[PDB]
Amino acid sequence: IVLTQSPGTLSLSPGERATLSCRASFSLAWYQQKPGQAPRLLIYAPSNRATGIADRFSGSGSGTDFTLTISRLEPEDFAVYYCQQYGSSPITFGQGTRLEIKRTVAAPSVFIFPPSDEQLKSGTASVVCLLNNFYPREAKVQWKVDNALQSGNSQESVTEQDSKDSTYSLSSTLTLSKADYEKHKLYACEVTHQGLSSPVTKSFNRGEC
Amino acid sequence: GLADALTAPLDHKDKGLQSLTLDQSVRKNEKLKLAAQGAEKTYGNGDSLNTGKLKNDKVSRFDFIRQIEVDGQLITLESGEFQVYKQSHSALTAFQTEQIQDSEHSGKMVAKRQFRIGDIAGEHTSFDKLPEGGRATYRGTAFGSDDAGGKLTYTIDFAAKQGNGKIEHLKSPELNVDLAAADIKPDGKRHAVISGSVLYNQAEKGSYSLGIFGGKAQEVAGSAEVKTVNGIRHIGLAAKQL
Amino acid sequence: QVQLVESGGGLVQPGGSLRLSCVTSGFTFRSYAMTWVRQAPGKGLEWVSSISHSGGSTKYADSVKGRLTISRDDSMDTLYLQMNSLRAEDTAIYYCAKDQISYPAASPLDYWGRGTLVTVSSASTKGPSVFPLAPSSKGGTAALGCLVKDYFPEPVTVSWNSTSGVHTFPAVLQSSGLYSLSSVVTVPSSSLGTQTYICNVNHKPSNTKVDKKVEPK
Repeated sequence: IVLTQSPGTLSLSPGERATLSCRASFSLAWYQQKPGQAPRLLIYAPSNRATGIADRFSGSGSGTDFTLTISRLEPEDFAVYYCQQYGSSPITFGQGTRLEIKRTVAAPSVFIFPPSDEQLKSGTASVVCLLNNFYPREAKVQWKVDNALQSGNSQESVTEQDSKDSTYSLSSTLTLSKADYEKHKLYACEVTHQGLSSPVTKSFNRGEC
Repeated sequence: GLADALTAPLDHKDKGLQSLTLDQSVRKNEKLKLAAQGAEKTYGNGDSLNTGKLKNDKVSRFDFIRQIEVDGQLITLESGEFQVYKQSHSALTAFQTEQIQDSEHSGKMVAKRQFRIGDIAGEHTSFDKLPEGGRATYRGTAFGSDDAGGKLTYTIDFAAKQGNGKIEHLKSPELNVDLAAADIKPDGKRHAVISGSVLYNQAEKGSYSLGIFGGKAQEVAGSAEVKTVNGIRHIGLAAKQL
Repeated sequence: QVQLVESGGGLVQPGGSLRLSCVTSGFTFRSYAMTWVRQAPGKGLEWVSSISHSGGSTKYADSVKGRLTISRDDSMDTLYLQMNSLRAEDTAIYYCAKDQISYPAASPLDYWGRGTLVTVSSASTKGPSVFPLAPSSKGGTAALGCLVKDYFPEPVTVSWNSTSGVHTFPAVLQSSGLYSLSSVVTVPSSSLGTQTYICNVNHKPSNTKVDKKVEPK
């Protein structure tokens, strides 16, 4: 039995009603996992609740379509939820569903950081671009050396939704060798975002400030 | 050995008892699942347990889960350990419960350890064709909750059609009782049964009942209900002649 | 007052062996089935194995069957997972869980341990290199940070000058099998050339303490 949870992500406000769906092909269970914590048992068939789980949560449905309903969203209820069938071996889990806090679009504050002279001595150069306090999560950073367009050398890392302003932070890291680094002057960071009328670009010339 | 009972088909060179019909062990619409090692097998009411692959004069242990479907939901009625004691012409089962369904909350489970006897079956000796006389000594096993090491000794005087025995070496001293003298009476199906009192310094501490099995009355098998200070305790009984 | 505590996780070569332990407390161990569940980095939960209350019946997922063996010792309230022929796709955080009933893999998992990390790769233990992300010279705030590059296994702890405005990004597995994360902090531009900003980077998989200074220029 393959379980598919639709949709993959749910952006809601506190006090709003959340609907989470898990499809079959019973007995099903639900689990909650907060960033950096182990999963916990939420409800189980039909709608029994574990000890310390408030009445906010409830489940329903039979056949294939099963639903986890949170009546009043609380700021602590924003996490990932996995469905899990047990009355049929093997045990199978769902892929999960994020509950993120709702807010309006926030433009990113963009910074660029040239490689340090200590890293350059070691033989490698890393150019970092920081996309701070932004929303929604989605965006790109395209790297451009001597006003080219790099590919296959950068990696992105995105933070978790902040528990105070509901924004995200992204850091893109352009990796390349020292010998390659000193052969070019212009390095730019062009960010794409819904909050930007046109992509903001941050630049630095190697050897200057 | 345990996995073979759940997966292997019937071989006739397998030693008896080869078949044990699960009547009282699985109720009409319920569904009993037995697990041992990597094997597992589902049983319904009237299905046969392949006791031939099991060891004789030993207690075999299976993990079990009992289930029934109500409306459109598989509620787990009971979970624990399923025990089988096998002889040549008889066999009996028992359930060591660990959790049972919360009757007042559907889908919930409550911890509760009971021990009861399930199905006592085999080739029942007909009362009319019992040994017309003589005295046979049966020796075997008495097993209860978390204890399969008690000793059954029983003797039947086929001339007087009487019977008496005792239980020894069970870890709980209240359980090592005497099986008082009782009559061999016929059943409704003309099976040969013995229903008598449990004694403990010549006072009533419960009751027992055995059936005689084998064409030559080779074995007896049954159960003892023994009043204790913390309630009734059920003990499985099975013994054979030499 | 149920508590599960995993241990034994660590770095393993492909083909190597590890043994995980889950010491339990707060409940009658001997009466309940136990279950192992693993979570690959950045992905969902996957059921590994379950063992009955008696230990007489065990179940495994087909992807780990034969190479992983679940076992238990009731006298020590401990659950084990013997992991052999460990492959790269066995890298995950392994959670030990308690079942509601004695029969294995037939009930919800009502209590979970805090997990232990098992890393399977050919990379060797390495302490991180820490480089400054110095703030610009040109809103009214500035961004500075520290680049923790090339370390194995996970995780690193980054504390900032022993507080607020900090973003420590999750590590990324680089193209060379080593991890790299950045930790940035936004401070007022007024504070630049006015306060020490030393970052505290600690890596115990390699026993390395390193406090580097992010200063302007």
